[PDB]
Amino acid sequence: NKRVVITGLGLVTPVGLNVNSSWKNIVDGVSGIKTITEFDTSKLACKIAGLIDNSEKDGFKLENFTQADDINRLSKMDKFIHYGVAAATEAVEDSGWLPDDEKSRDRTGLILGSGIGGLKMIEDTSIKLYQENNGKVSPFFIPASLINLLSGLVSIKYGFSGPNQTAVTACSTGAHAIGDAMRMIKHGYADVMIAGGAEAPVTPVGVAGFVAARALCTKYNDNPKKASRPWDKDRSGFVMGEGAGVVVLEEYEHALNRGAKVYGEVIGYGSTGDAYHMTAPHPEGRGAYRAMRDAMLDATITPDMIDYINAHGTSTTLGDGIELAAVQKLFLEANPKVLMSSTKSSIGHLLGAAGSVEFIFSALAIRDQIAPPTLNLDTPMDEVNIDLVALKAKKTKIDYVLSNSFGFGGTNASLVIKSILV
Amino acid sequence: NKRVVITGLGLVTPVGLNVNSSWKNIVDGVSGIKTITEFDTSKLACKIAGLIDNSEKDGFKLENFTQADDINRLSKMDKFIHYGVAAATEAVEDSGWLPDDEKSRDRTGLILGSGIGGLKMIEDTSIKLYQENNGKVSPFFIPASLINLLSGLVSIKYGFSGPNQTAVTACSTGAHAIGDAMRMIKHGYADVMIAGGAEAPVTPVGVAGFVAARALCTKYNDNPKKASRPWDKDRSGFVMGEGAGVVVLEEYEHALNRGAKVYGEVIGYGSTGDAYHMTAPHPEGRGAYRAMRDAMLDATITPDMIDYINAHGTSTTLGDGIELAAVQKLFLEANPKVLMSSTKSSIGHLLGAAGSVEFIFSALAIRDQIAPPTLNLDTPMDEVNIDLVALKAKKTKIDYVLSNSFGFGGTNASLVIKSILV
Ligand SMILES: [K+]
Ligand SMILES: [K+]
Ligand code: NA
Repeated sequence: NKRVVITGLGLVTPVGLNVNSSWKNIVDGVSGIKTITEFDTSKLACKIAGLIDNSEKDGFKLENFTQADDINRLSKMDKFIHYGVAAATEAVEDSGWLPDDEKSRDRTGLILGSGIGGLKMIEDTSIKLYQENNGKVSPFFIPASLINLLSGLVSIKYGFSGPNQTAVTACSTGAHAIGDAMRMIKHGYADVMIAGGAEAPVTPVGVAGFVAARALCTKYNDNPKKASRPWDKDRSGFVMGEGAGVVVLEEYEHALNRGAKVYGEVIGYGSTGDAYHMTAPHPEGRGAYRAMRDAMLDATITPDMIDYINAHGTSTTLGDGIELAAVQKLFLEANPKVLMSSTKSSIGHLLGAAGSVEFIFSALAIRDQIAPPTLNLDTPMDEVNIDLVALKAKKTKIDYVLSNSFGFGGTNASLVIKSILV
Repeated sequence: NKRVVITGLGLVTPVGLNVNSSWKNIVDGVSGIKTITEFDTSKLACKIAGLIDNSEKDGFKLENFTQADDINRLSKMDKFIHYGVAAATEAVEDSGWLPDDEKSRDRTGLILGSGIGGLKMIEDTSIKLYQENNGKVSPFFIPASLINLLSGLVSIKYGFSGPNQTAVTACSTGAHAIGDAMRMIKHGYADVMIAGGAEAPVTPVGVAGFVAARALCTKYNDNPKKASRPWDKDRSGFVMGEGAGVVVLEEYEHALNRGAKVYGEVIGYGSTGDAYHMTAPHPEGRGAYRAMRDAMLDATITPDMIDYINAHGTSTTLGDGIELAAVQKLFLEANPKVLMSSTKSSIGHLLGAAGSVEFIFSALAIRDQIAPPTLNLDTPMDEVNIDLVALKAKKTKIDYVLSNSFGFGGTNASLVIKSILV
C-alpha cells in the first residue's frame, strides 16, 4: 500500500500559459474572463468566457512545447488535445521524469480526460460534411476527436507504456483522473502517472448548449471580469472556460530515490453520486457532503485538520448555496477558522479541466502558504459563516487542503493533499 | 484483496435485444451485419454496419425497459445512452441487486463508458444550429451528449450512490470499464459495480471518419454478412457496429450472502500502451502481448490454463496478424490446443462497447461450455497455427477465458475470467 506524491505541475489557463504565470495572476487577483471574438456571438445570450491568450506575440503556440517534426500531426487534433499536451509537457518536464529504460517506461501510466472532448472538431467536421456533401472528411477526424488521444499523444511523446486510460465525468473529470491515478500507484500498478483534464468547450454549439440549460451568466457581457461571483448575491450562473491542468504523481520512495521535487502528498480521495437528477444538484447536497467526508476518512484525518478548501464554486444560484451548506455542516463546528475560496472567480469553469487545474492551485497554496481569493465577492449571500477569502489573497498556515469538484450526472469528487513536512 | 464475481449480464447487439437472443444467435452462427438505411450512404464507400433491429414489431424500444413516466427524458438522450440504459437495466434485473437501503446504495458504483459517445447528438445539433442560426439549441443538448450521463441515468434509476465514473479508451473502453470496476471492488471501495460500454457510432460523420482513416471494409457492400472475416485472407477492414454490454460485478462474500447467481470470477486484468502511433497498432504487438501476459500474471495463472480466447479480431490486415502473432508467441508452445475466436465476425466492431459485449460472451462460453465461431474464416491466413473455431461453434472444456480489446491511441486491455467451480 504505497504513498503517492506530486512531483510535476502543468497549466494552460485563461490567466497564464504555464504554472508560474497562471499562479502569479491568480494570487494577484487577475481575472482571465474576456469577450469571445473568434466566432459570432451576436445571437448568443452569453458573450464571454475564460479564454487562453492567442495574441501574435505572447499567445499560445504549439511551437512553444512541440518539436518541429511533431507540429503538423498535433495541429490536426482538437484544441483540447493541444491544451492537454501543453500542460502534460510542462508537468513532465517540471518532474524531470524522462525514462529511457523499458521498466521505467512500462511503470509509467496516464489518466488524462476531458468532459466533452473534441467538441469543435465534431461540430466543424459535421457542418463541413453537410456543406460539401461528398462523403469525405479528414483522415485525422476520428483520432482528433477522441478523448483518449490526449493520453495517446503524451504516451507517444515520452514512451510511457503503462496503463493508457482516461476519466470522463463532466465537471469532475480532472479530479477523478487524479484520484484514480493515485489509486493506481497506491495499489502498486504503476510507479508514475500522468494525470488531469483538458477542455476546449467554447464553441457556438457549446455556449448555446449551456445557455439552453440556463447554466451561464448572461448579464455581465459588458464587464466580463465581474461575471463569475461565487456566493455573491448577484451571481446568476457560471462562465465557461478552456485550458488544462496536468500533474505527475509518483510513488513516494521512487520519487525520493531519484531526487524528485515533491510538492505534497495525495492522501484522500472521495467519489460519490447524488443519484438525483441529470443536471440539478442533490437538494440536500448528500453526494457532495459524502465525497468530502469520505476523502477525509480515506486520508485518516478529521475535519479540524483542513486549512484551506478549493471549492467547486461555480457562481450558480443553487450549486453555490448547496456546496456552502454541505461545507458548513461538515466544517463549521470543528473548524470555524477554515478558509474556502473559488478560483473559478478568476478563470471561469474549465469543465473537465476544472478539477485538475484546481488541484494544482491547491498544491501551490501549500507551497506558497497562501489562499487564493474569491473575486467579485462584494455582497456575500446571507448563509455565509466562514471566511471565503473575498477579493484579496490571504497568507496563512496551509498544511492540509481539500479540493471539490461536482458535475452533471450528480458525480462528485474530492481530493485531500498534505504538505510533506507537517 | 477482495474476490470479484460476475452476478448480472445485459446485452443490446446487432443479433439480439437481450442476452438470450444475442447468445443463441452468436452460437448459431447468425450475422447481424446489414445495409445502412437510416441515412443516405450514396457518397460513403462503406455502406454496411452491425445494426440494432429497429423494426416496428420486434425492434428496439425504450418502452421495453423504461417506465412510462421516464420515457420522455430518456428519449432526449443520445442513442448510446438508450442502448447503455437498456443493457444495464437487463444486467441489474438479472443480478437481483435492487437495494432500497442507504448503506447498500452507497456501496454500489458504476463505470460505464463509450469510445465516442454522443456523436449523432453533437452532429445533428451542430448542423441544426448552423441552419436555424437563432442562438438556440435544446435544453437537453449537453446532458444528452455527455459520456458520463449513461452512469448518471442508471444511477438515478436505481439510486446507486457510490462512485459515478466512466472509462473512455476508444475500442478498449468496455474492457477498461470492467477491469477498473473489478479493481474498485478488489480494493474495497465498493461492494457492487455496474460496468461496461455502449456505442452508437453509425452516423454520416462517423462512417466518413472511419472510411477516411482507411479502417473499414469497403469491398463487401453487396454481401454485408461476408465482410467481417477475421484472419481470412480476403479481410480488408472492420465493420462498424452499435449496441451495449453491461455487467454487475460484486464482492464475492457479498454475492454469496444474498444468494446471488454467479457466472464467473474476474481474476486478471492487463492494461498497457503501445506508445507508438495514433491509429496503427504496434507492429511487434508489444502492448497487446504485455496486456495478455500481465492479465495472467495478475490472475496468478500460467498460459496453459487458458481454454478459450475471445480475440479483439477486427478483420483488419495488420491488426489481425499482429494479434495472432502475439497470441501464438504467448500460447502456442504451452497450450497448442487453445481455442480463439472473434465474435466481431458476427456483430462487427461495437467500438467502446466491444470489450464489454465480448466479456459477456466470454462468461457465457463458460456457462455453456461452448466457443462461438469465427464466421467467414474460409481461407485462413498462412500464419495460423491454432484452432480459430472457423465457421461453426465448438463445444469444449472452458474454465478459464481471456478476452482482448485494443484501441486507437495504442491502448490495450485484457481480462481473465474463471469458472467459479474452478
Ligand atoms: K476545487
Ligand atoms: K475480445
Ligand atoms: Na487449458
